[PDB]
Amino acid sequence: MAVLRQLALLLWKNYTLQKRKVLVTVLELFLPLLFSGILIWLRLKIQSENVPNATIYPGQSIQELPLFFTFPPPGDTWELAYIPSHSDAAKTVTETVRRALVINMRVRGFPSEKDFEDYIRYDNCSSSVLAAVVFEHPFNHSKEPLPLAVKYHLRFSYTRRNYEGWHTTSLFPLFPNPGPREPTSPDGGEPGYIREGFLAVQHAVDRAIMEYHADAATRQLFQRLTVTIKRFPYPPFIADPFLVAIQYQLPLLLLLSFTYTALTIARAVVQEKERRLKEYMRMMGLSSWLHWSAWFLLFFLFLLIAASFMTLLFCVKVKPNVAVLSRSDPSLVLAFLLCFAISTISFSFMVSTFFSKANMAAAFGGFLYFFTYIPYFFVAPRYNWMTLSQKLCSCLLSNVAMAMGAQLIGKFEAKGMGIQWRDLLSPVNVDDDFCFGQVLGMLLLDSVLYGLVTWYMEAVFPGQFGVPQPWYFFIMPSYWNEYFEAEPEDLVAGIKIKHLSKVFRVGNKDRAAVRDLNLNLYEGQITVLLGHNGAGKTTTLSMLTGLFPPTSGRAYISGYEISQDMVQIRKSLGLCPQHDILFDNLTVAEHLYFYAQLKGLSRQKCPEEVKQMLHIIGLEDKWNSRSRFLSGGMRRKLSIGIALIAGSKVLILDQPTSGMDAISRRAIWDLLQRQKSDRTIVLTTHFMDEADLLGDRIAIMAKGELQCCGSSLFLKQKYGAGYHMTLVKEPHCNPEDISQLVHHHVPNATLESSAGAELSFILPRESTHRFEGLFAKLEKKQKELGIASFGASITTMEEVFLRVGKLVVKLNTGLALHCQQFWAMFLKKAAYSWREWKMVAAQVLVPLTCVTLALLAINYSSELFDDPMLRLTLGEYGRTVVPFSVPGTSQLGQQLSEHLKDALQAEGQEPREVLGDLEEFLIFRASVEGGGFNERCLVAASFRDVGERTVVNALFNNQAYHSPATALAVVDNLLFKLLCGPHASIVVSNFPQPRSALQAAKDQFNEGRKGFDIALNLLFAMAFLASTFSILAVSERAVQAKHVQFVSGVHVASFWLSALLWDLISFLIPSLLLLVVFKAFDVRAFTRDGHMADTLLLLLLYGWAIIPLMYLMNFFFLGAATAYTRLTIFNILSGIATFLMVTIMRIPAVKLEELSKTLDHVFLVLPNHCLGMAVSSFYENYETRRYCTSSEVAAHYCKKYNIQYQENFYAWSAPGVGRFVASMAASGCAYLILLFLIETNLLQRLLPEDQDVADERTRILALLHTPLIIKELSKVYEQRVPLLAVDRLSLAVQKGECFGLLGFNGAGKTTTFKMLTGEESLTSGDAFVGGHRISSDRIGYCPQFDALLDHMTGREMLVMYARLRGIPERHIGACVENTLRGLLLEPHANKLVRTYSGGNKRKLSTGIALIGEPAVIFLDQPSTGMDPVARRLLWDTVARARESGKAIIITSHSMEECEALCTRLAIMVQGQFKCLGSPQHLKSKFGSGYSLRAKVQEALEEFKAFVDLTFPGSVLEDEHQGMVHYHLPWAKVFGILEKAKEKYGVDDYSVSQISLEQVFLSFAHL
Ligand SMILES: Nc1ncnc2c1ncn2[C@@H]1O[C@H](COP(=O)(O)OP(=O)(O)OP(=O)(O)O)[C@@H](O)[C@H]1O
Ligand SMILES: Nc1ncnc2c1ncn2[C@@H]1O[C@H](COP(=O)(O)OP(=O)(O)OP(=O)(O)O)[C@@H](O)[C@H]1O
Ligand SMILES: *[C@@H]1O[C@H](CO)[C@@H](O)[C@H](O)[C@H]1NC(C)=O
Ligand SMILES: *[C@@H]1O[C@H](CO)[C@@H](O)[C@H](O)[C@H]1NC(C)=O
Ligand SMILES: [Mg+2]
Ligand SMILES: [Mg+2]
Repeated sequence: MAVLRQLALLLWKNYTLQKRKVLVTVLELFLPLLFSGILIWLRLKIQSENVPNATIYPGQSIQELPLFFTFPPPGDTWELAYIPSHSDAAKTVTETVRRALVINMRVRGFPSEKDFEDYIRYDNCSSSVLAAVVFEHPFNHSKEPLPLAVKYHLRFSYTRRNYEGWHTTSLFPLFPNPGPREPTSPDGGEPGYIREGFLAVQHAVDRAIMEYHADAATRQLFQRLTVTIKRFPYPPFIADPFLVAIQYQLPLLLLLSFTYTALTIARAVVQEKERRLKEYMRMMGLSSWLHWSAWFLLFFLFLLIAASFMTLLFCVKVKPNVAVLSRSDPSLVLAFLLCFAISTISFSFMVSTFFSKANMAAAFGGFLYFFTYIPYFFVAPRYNWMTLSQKLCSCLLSNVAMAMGAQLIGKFEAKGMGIQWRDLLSPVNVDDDFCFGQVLGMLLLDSVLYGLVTWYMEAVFPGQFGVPQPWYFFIMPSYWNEYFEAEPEDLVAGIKIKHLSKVFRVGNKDRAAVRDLNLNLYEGQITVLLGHNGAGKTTTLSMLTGLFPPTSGRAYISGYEISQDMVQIRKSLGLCPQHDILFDNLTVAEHLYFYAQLKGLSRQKCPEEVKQMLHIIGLEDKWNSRSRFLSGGMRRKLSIGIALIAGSKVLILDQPTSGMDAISRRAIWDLLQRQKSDRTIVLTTHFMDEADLLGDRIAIMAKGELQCCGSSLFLKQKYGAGYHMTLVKEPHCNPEDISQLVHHHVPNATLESSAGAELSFILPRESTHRFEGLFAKLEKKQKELGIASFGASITTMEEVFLRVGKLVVKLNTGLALHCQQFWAMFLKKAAYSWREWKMVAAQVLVPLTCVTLALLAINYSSELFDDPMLRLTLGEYGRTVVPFSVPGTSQLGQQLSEHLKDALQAEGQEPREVLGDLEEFLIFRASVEGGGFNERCLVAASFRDVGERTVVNALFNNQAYHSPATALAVVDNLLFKLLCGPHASIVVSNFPQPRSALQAAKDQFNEGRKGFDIALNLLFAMAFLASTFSILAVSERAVQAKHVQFVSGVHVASFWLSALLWDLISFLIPSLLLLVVFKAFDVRAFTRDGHMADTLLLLLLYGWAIIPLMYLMNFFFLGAATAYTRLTIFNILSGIATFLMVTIMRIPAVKLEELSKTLDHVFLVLPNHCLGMAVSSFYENYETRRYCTSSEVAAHYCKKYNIQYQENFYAWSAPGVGRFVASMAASGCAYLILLFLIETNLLQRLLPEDQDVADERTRILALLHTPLIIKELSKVYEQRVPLLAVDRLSLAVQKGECFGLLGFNGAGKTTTFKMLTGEESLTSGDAFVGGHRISSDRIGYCPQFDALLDHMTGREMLVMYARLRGIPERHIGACVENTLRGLLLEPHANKLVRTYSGGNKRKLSTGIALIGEPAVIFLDQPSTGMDPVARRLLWDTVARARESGKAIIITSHSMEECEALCTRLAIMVQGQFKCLGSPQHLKSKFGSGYSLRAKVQEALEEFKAFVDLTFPGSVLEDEHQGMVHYHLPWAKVFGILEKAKEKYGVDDYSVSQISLEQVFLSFAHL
């Protein structure tokens, strides 16, 4: 029941996410209609004729040869032959035949048929033979007589001889058009059969047989009757030349409308597992088959609306009874489209499981969809030769199975009835056995076949974020030291780690991340894991939670062996990652509700729980606000809320409180204290008071190995000595002054590190007596040496970490500046094709296999074979009916009709007397029966007499090919039977002659579709190649690595021209690899006289005109993968769709050619259309020029009909590419201009507060040496409820200073930096940096969130910014080493900044903002994920950069740096300042410069008595069950605690001058 209660949850989530992008949804829901509207518009344009009256034809006469064979061929006379030559009968028959055909002819003779075939194809005196009678009889010893039952062939020519062959491969034309097959020519048609004298010779031989058998009765017979042949009259019809036009590319219009959802599904499924959003929901509890179901139900509704709109505008009558698919029962069309939609969803699901990156999934799942359709180019021509097995074997691809259904829809449509639910098992004609149900069967078998592949790949090859399974997973039935403390035996071990390890694949050396871990974490207490930046701590936690498998070892979360069955562990797991994983466009209460329901919590008690969590975390006013906005410190709060909601037995937190203010860290600490009773908790943290306040056992990792493990006291009394003391010096101070005094008073002590203004000391316990003197000595003389805010404590935790770690120039400008900024960007872009070589592979191979498989299917479909033998008899068609009439009541007419009646019934046919004027009966039945009349009535007879002489008409249905011969054979059969015995028949066959070798080398015309196919398969390749030039340009702006580059001062021309130049170089390679292909296949129009350069010019000119456009179009998008799949469809609409429409709309048969001019003039502004038409015209012009020049015999024919070719190849006139070249050349310039006009913002114009805060608003309002000036600055975010983020924020900073700018979470800091730099827009304010105003018109920038290029390494990212700011090439190695070494990045100097750590990216992002020595510097939380050792080096760098006169404005949350390197603090809340002045000013506000902090109900209450009766006037606050904090109103308070510990029950204490954090907390209740 939970499964159905969770499927509804997933569906609700998908519906909510879709509801908030309606423009995108409506847009992509009506893209499939721009391909099916082409047809519904063409159907209004093209019109019918409706011929009203029937068509009649006159008879012929087959007594003699046509009036063309009386003239002998040039050179000799006509020649005749017979195959059995060793028999006298076979010669005496042919002699009679020769006499009958009264011309000059000569006979021959051969010993077999093989000799005749060779003489035809291996000689030159041949090719004058007329026919060749072949008798199929054994014929012993030249004395055998002709049997009663004779049969023979007639070998006629292979070419149309009487001014395509004989079509003996089929009985009906493949695709028939309405009206008579040959409207004129009342003598037959395409195979002729009367022009070539087939009927004449056949009748002569049929009479020769009778003259041989009787010779006396046959003369008396053939003196009173003659046989003549007529044609059926055709009924009235309508003309409508529509279906014939759109028949070859109906499948290409059905595929090209589902293509978009095909390449949307593939990347929408992959970029939500590349984003770690699938592993996250699986970790929190989610069945993997409830996700596929949600995806399927999401993507089936779209294709159900689209498949209904297509069915709607495939059946509605636009004009009375005219609609597309004029009669096809819309139900079955809809069923076909649904059966295609299911399959094209399953195919995308299967494809998406081969890729792990959304870019390659989008670039290779839109290509595989079309790649699956290519083998139809080899099936369409040779469809009449395949077998049913070979037709079902090629239906295993869904696109081919759709193509061979869209073919039958046309074939059934242009015949009669169409598609009707009662023909699912009956083929079209009597020649192919292929039903329509066999298409729907394979289209539904393919879905299952693809599902069985997506079920296996998703389980054995999970990619980069899953934990795999063995290759046989379906077989089993269960699928369906002395630094280390001594472990406690009073607890239960939750997690047990044993010899765990992990090795990565950097370079070729197998560097290790974790190595041989051993640990045990117990239930009911918190274990804190410490370490520096890059020593496990996330590889361990990502391996305990199943994000990727261990290299070796094992671990037992609850006895479950994480590598064996983690599906049981993930029932009670709950975690928060280092970088949050949230849904944009999904509010906060929605997030909490969804993730409480997912885990299992009941629906009754959910809302109160969500309210409790919203109150706890602190997100109250941010309720129902989208996660995309938030702040930066609220993201972590929401993540923690999600992690703790619904309860969990195992909590795994990875840096939870990183980026929050203190007032909320305390609340998080309190909750974690209250929720550790009966669960295990694992923490990784970088604040060293957190690891002491809330921690029962602590572990520290050096470089993948465990250093120490134990409680918080055993560790302190092993590494420190006795105590600690810290100081903060003033500007004019010297360390030796303090050091010598300390040595003279306290001998044994060692300075730790003077990291800025810290200058700390370490003292042992053996010198505890000499404390008061040294304390008073510095108490009295604070001002002399400049010590502000001194403090002392007892061996804090921050020192144990240090002990463990230690134990183991004139800048370029002018020309040389631009020549350097250009080279830097050129290398930045070029190093992107070296690191992701999959993209360059897709750029070089995709455009090539689409052309080498279209030139391969053009050579293949251009060959003829043999014209097999056909048996000309009724009975090849089935059970036909054969009407006849005998009007005239005369003898010899009924005694023939009775023979006709009996012979057919013996054959198996059905006669039908009419008695009533055969012609009108035929016309009426042909109009009432419909299209089924052509399959059951094919011959007829009428026995009429004219003046004592009988005339036998032999009608034939010309809708079939071989009807005349069949009719004449039926007549001659009964004629032979009349005068001989009833067992006497004649059987005739065609079997034409074979083609020779000399006559098979004519091949003059080749235009046909041979240029159209090349130009179409080039467009389908350049649609995919040309979309890859916007991937880097979008992914470099989504990360906001472009905003920092422009802040650092890159000229726009330098940014864009180098990108254009590298893209042109990258585009040149396929344009040079296409020439090799055109040479290999010997395509003449692009290989001959000088056209090799003219083709490359076309390709390079298209590459010049599309590349600037793919830069303009990239401004819409925010994602790199979701821009490929929309630019690809933009390149198809403006390409193939229009080219396909214009080619159809210029056929002579359809009477609309003039409109294809006013459309072709509009489509010139589209750069994809121009290339296709240019290639097509270049191909057509070469052929029409090579034909009107070969000989004068064709030169006059060319001007007979005005073939109209060009000699220039570049003229303006039609068959010359002048205007296409002009329009492609004038588009690149018009796009570069428009891009440079938009990149330079030229198309953009087209209350009693504190006194000190109020004084700054006047000192600047009532300045040449000030780098930065802010006055009356404001910012409002309008969201139907305006939110004021900045309120007048007036202030000014001078040189050599360090402004503080503190605040709470979400107050104003980042949104201030944005306006200062230029990211966001201004409203009612002004400011000046470096003097020059920013409201109208050398600074560094370290943004809050890392904006780095993942394909570059650490040192290259620094070299780029060294080049962007002068720094001559000579003096650059020193300037890079000084920044890598002085920031502790030497180990990671060149390691591809994509595999860096959480803090190893903050180090680099800070090092970028300081290299080059800029004037102003904007730091924005520079140190969040940095450990103490590196956080101290950051302070040294910031101080040494400020002592050299540079304005600096940091923005941080920790306080020990805000007092170690700051000079003018400012606490701002709700978007306005509340205090300014030096930190000493703030601290000496209300005096009482003494504080305390102890650490241990009854014990604390008793220990409060001592400090209450000893320190009256206490204002104590903020206790943490031991952390009672005292703000007393120096050697007189440290000496007190020299005996009050034995009877006070404490272990540590810190007494110091008043804390800055207390001043900060004083503003809390506001
Ligand atoms: N996908 C990866 N490919 C190659 N090496 C990696 C990959 N991920 C991490 N590493 C390396 O393995 C080591 C593991 O570091 P890890 O990220 O676990 O440290 P961390 O504790 O998360 O750092 P921080 O304290 O900043 O959070 C790092 O030195 C890192 O360089
Ligand atoms: N793009 C935006 N659209 C609408 N509102 C926003 C946007 N960005 C921030 N806000 C809102 O305006 C306020 C300003 O947030 P700001 O960026 O100053 O937070 P912050 O002080 O940088 O947080 P932290 O210092 O913890 O990172 C926030 O409370 C936030 O809710
Ligand atoms: C072609 O035929 C002629 C006579 O018809 C003959 O003289 C000539 O040799 C033949 N060609 C060849 C190559 O033998
Ligand atoms: C003569 O023809 C018959 C066929 O009727 C055949 O069986 C026989 O072999 C032939 N005679 C000889 C000598 O082969
Ligand atoms: Mg980490
Ligand atoms: Mg911020």
